[PDB]
Amino acid sequence: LSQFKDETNPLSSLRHKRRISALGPGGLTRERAGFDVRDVHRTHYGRICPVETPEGANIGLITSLAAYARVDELGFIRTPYRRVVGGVVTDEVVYMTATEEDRYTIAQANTPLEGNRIAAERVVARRKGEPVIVSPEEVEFMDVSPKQVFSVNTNLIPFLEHDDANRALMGSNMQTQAVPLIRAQAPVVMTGLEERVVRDSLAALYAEEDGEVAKVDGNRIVVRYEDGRLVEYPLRRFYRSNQGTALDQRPRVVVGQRVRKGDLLADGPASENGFLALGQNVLVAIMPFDGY
Amino acid sequence: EAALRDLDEEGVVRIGAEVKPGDILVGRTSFKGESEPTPEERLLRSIFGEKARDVKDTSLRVPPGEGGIVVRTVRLRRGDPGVELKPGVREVVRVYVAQKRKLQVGDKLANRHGNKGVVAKILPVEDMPHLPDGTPVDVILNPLGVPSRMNLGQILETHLGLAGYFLGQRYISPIFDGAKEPEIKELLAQAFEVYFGKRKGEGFGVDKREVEVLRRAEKLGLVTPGKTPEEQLKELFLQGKVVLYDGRTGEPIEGPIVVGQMFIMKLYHMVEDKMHARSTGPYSLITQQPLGGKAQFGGQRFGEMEVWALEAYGAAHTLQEMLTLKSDDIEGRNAAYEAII
Amino acid sequence: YYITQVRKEKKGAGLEFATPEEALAAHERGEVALNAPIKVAGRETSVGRLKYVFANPDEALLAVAHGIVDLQDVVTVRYMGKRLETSPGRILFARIVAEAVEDEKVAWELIQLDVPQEKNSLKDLVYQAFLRLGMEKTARLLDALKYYGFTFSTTSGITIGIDDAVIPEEKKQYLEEADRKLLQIEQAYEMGFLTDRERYDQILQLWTETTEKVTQAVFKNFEENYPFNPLYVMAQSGARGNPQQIRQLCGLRGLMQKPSGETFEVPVRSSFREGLTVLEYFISSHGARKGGADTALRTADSGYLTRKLVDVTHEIVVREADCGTTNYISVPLFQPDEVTRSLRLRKRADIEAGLYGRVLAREVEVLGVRLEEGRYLSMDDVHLLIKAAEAGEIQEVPVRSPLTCQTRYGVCQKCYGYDLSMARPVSIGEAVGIVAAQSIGEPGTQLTMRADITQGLPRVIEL
Amino acid sequence: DSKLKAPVFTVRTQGREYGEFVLEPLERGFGVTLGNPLRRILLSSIPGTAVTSVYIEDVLHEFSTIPGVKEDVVEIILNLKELVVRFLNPSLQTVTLLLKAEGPKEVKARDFLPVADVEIMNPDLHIATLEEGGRLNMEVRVDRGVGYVPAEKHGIKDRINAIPVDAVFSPVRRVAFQVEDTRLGQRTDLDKLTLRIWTDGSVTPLEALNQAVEILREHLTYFSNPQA
Amino acid sequence: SKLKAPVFTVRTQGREYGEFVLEPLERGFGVTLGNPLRRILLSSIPGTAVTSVYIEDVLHEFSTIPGVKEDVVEIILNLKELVVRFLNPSLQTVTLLLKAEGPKEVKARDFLPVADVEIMNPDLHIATLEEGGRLNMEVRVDRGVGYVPAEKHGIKDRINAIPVDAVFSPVRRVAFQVEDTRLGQRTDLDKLTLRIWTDGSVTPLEALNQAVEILREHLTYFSNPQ
Amino acid sequence: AEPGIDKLFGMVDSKYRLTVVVAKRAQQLLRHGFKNTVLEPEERPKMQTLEGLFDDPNAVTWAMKELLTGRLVFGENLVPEDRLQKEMERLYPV
Ligand SMILES: [Mg+2]
Ligand SMILES: [Mg+2]
Ligand SMILES: [Mg+2]
Ligand SMILES: [Zn+2]
Repeated sequence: LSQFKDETNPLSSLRHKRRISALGPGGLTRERAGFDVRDVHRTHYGRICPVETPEGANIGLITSLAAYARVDELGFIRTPYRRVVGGVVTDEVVYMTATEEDRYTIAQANTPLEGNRIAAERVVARRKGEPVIVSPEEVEFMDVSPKQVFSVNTNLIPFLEHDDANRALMGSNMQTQAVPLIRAQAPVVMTGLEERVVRDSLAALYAEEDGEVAKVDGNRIVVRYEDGRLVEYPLRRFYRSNQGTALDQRPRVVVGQRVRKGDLLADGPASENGFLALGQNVLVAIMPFDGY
Repeated sequence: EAALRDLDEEGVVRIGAEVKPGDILVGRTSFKGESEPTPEERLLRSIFGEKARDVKDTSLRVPPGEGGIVVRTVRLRRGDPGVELKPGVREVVRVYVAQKRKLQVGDKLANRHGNKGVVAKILPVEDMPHLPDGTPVDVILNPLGVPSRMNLGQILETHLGLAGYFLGQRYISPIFDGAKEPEIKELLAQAFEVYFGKRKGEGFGVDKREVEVLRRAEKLGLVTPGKTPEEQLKELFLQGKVVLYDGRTGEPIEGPIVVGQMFIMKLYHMVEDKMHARSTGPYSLITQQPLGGKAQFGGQRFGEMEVWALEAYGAAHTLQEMLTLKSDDIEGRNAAYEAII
Repeated sequence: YYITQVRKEKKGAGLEFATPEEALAAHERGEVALNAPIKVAGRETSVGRLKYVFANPDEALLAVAHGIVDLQDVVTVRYMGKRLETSPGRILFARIVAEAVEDEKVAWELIQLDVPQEKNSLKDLVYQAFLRLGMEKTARLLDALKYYGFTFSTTSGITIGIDDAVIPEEKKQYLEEADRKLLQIEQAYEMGFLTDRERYDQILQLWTETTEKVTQAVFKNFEENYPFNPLYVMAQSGARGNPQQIRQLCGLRGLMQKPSGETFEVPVRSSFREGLTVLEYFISSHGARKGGADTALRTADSGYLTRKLVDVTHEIVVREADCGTTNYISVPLFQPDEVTRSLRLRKRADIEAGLYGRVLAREVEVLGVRLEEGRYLSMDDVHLLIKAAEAGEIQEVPVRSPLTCQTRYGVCQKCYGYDLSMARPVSIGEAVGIVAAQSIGEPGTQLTMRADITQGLPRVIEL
Repeated sequence: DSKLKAPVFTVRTQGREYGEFVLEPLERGFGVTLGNPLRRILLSSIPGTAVTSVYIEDVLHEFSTIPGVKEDVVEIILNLKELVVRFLNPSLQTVTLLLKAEGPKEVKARDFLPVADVEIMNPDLHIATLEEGGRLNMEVRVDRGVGYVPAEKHGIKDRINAIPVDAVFSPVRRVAFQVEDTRLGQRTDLDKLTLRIWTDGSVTPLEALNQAVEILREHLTYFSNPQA
Repeated sequence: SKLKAPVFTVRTQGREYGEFVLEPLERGFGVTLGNPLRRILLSSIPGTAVTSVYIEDVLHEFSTIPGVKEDVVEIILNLKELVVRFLNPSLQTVTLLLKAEGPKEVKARDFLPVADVEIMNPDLHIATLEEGGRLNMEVRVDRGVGYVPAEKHGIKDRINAIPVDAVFSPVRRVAFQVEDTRLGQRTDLDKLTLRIWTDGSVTPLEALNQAVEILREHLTYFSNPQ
Repeated sequence: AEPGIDKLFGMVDSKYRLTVVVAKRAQQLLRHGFKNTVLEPEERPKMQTLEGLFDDPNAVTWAMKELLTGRLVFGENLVPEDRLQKEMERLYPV
């Protein structure tokens, strides 16, 4: 379970820390594992991503945690839900385990609402994992968002609902293998998680509080905070990762610029103004060309 | 002196020097030890009057297929604070070499929807298909990869990319709750008014080649008959298709082509890290067979299923060569090399 | 395929005239299209057949360069002394084969002019050229086909757009019909007319029939309205795709299975063009994981089977010309039909797999043709035997087989028969044992790497 | 008659970077016959100038940073590839530009020292940002040539610590041509050709068109001597 | 380091076929030269063709004549393969006369001779007659370029005349090929091969020379602005 | 495809016999420096070099072209093995 760190790009290291393995001491064996342990259970909904897995001898044995899921003190994965009382959806959010979830009727997040009240007369819901059609008065809980069903890598694929599951497995896995580029740019069409991935990877540099930038350089940045202390941030330049890719930080501010709390100071690898940038945007024609 | 040009006085390569395969990174001598010079080498050294030395070359050189620019050198010595060297080790030297890699034939590209492939052809700008305004495309993708894989997300991404190319804007569409075709088609209507409205102001009408393509478009049921050429061109635009010219001939493609903007990533697997070859090299201790692996300069494995293929062909002499002359027949492999030279 | 397919117009499509000049007058008035099927006096023709008459292929292709006609338009051409009614594209295809083989008379007999060139027709062309010309001329023909196929696919204009996945109008009506019948079933169950299992089985049957209706509606819509649709053309020509995958793109996804093997009562009613819901996507993921696990956990069994076959047949070699035996086997041409309790003729492919390239043990007299003993059976001979069986003249064929061969440590040339990779008698010294093991093992491993997990490979391993 | 009269040539220009050229009337099919070869020649075979090597004081290679400078050497070289230099002397083949700046300032292409028969077409191009206490002393070499030559091919180094730079010599930026449906008398199938050329300003569109026509003319003389 | 001037070789066999090779060339110049020449060769080379035919007792093109195997359609098709060369540059249009009695096999040599008119293929088969068969035919030959359908020109010299498609172009077919070649350390060079088919009125080498001159003349139009 | 491969396969009863005949003939040509060839001076295979057109060094190519002419005799138990080599050396010193 102690593994050489994967840091081809900032997203590669974020995924490696969220992986769940059934192997190791006290676990299963790759050769003696049956079909039951490698299958998608109905209780994986909102807790384990159903698509992100390696095809081959490790299929169904190494998985990923869902985006909104969290592990409790006893070690059980929980997912959030919205309380529904009297046909109106509230802002109270409850985290619950799989055994507690089986006692309620939980509606889908795409249920039409007029403000906070359910408008549709027929509601699609789940009862112990099975899809049913119920009236609004029988609904007790609601999904927070469609994003809680999938992991971070799968949440970065736009128009996912139009893609086959087998091909979507390749799309999310291959984003780990993208290399940083000297002119990397953010995609034209995004899903909305690009900013948070960069922020939570600790690869870029942000302002601790409001202040003014005093010194800007390719090696250091000095910021004068409002309370008066001087903080100097050394920048990592031309550093070699475990995979051999070069990791560098480029400053994004000028001398005298005023910055608020949380403002970007320097871009990390594979980032563009705080947005994840794993490639280029190019003009594409879909047509055969002379057998090439 | 040519081989020692880039080394400093301490025997290490200077920072900023360009290194190629066979170049020396750091020089090192070893004591040769005791041995009986062959009788032939005895006469050879006596004729030239050259007294032998007690040391030999054991320096570190660039492996084949590598090289670049020296950027850093690290030196650790015994007794330094925090340096815990193994017993018997005096010092250790580390050298860092950096290279800038451009795209080439054999590199792997992919998008977020699972479409992947290698680069097989790089074309000059005048050979690529271009828009009527003269703008060439960058990447050409085969439509045969879509129907069997059932990944239609790349098609919708291309359509939204085309509208944003002319409107100069980006979009955020959350999964399962985002942009739909009625919303995409209304953005394409605004993009057409700047893609085609600009042409009218400059004083240009409809191309002769565009008229020919529109004539076939209604035969395929793509446009409504009886409309003006401008209206029919707008109908094709709302489907994500434009008239495309061939750079080699100047004639249009006989059918409208889907053109748009897509996000493509460059993958870690590169051909420059995978190509390897070997004629002769290191051998194993017990079996006396060639080692394996590019890092060890090893040979390729001829397994059981490969032997079955030669047997089915009836190539008896080809099979016997790989079993003996090229793997572990020591007398045969020494004689084979001397015969060829 | 693109240049060999002809256009079909529907503007006129039925108008009748009296003289060809009358039909041509209406064409210039915009009433009838060039390829619209019309009747002049008694015969059905088109304007293009009468308006454009070409003396030779050079004139027809020259007019295409000047833009008067397209490759897909049907016209009249004079070629090899015949006043054919074909498109310039099909005339162009005939010239490709003639120049590749450098013989106009033989190449004319090798091709099928009046059909578009699909995967099946191109495979027959290659096999016939091998029989008549040899390896050297067949290799040259293969390169010529590759060169022109790549050239024409670039300039034709094949592309994929979101609107190319055409939704049939009948899908909305079919789904509403299913809902009315579904509600009828539930009412009957509530009144005690049927049990739980009976209700569950009826629901599955209703959705199975509805899915097949949608598949027919998808392809019927393409044929009548969009014959040149990129998805339709790819499946019809055999380039890419099958009807099952086309339905998921344009119709509905269909029923899905639980991890336990049971099927969900509610199917996925949306296609990939419309987009799935979160609940539908999760339900469909159970079967995707199951297919991936079967691929990974069953490639070793297929590979293990191949190794067993090699170790049991590795010593079988063609060691002599003839063993001198008089034993043989009889290959049946008819099989019992247990469902109807009668004898019916076998499939043509099954008969070919047991008779092609085999030495006749005894003399056979069929349809006035004498097949002597010791004659290798070509593909034409097999076809003649099938025709004779359809006339009730023969029921079985005596042939020499390795089962009855008397050669020690192998087989003889006369008992083995043909070298299937060369369409000629097998040469002495070939390791036919290794070839047999590789031939059996290859399809099993390839299929499981892409049914075969059912009583397929497990059934074969048991046998 | 069947032999059409000589077409009239019309030129419309916008400064030194854009131009339009019209040739009408033409016989049917000659718009593509003439327009396409000119576009292919214009986009590939027009000589120009480019930066081929740069030397910066106290810098050993391009994978380093300069104290007091916001940008690193890689970003500086990218900015230098957008520099446009015009040679006023046809016999001139190579020139060297010198820059010496001290912070705090934002250096532009106009901070280069003047050289005779050399003109900078984009003086407002941004090169680097200097912080207080920063210095920038560098020498840039500009050559003349054709096509696209990678730095790995020429490998030009004026001294020990010079850094070779990939060269894009083409001054032409974009070429497009239009074919319209014109008529003359009773003939309605005639062609009208319009050529649109975009350049960087060192070479005007009219000059580039003349050079492309001459290149095509000299190639047609190669069909003269049969060597059977 | 500009490229050396290429070598132009010719392989001409007979009077109707020829191959021409030009190498070495800069990258992409094979397409640059090959495409314009093919377009000019197929549409701009001057030639002669039959534009109208008059046949006695024939009302329409789709009828048949008693006493001859070939119908009106087949006779018209045979006329479109006739090759005629005008010796006099001033001469523009001629009319040929044909009168035959059965059961002879009518050939192209049976036409009455005309001053400054030469028949290139006198062995061409026109029609086959039987006992009691008559064939009184008049054809009109014009000058032009390219290919013109009958419905376009609509030329009739008299009542009941049948216009026929005019195949003016002497060139039958053009096909060019571009191959990758090398010269020392340069590996991106081009080699161009040009193949031309002609009806025999003009040599394939003559057609190539005319096509080059036509393109050269058009390049001089970019001379006097406004 | 090899030139004349269809005709070469029709000269032998077994396809593996053709390979043996070609391989042994190629060894004979290399042993005697192509001085024992049955080809005419205008029939010798050639390769294009920068200096000029020279003889083909590939002996397998020579052997295949010699077999198509029909001036070679092949079979089993033709001549004693020792008598063959000694006679060839005396006729073609090398
Ligand atoms: Mg793997
Ligand atoms: Mg007609
Ligand atoms: Mg420039
Ligand atoms: Zn036998």
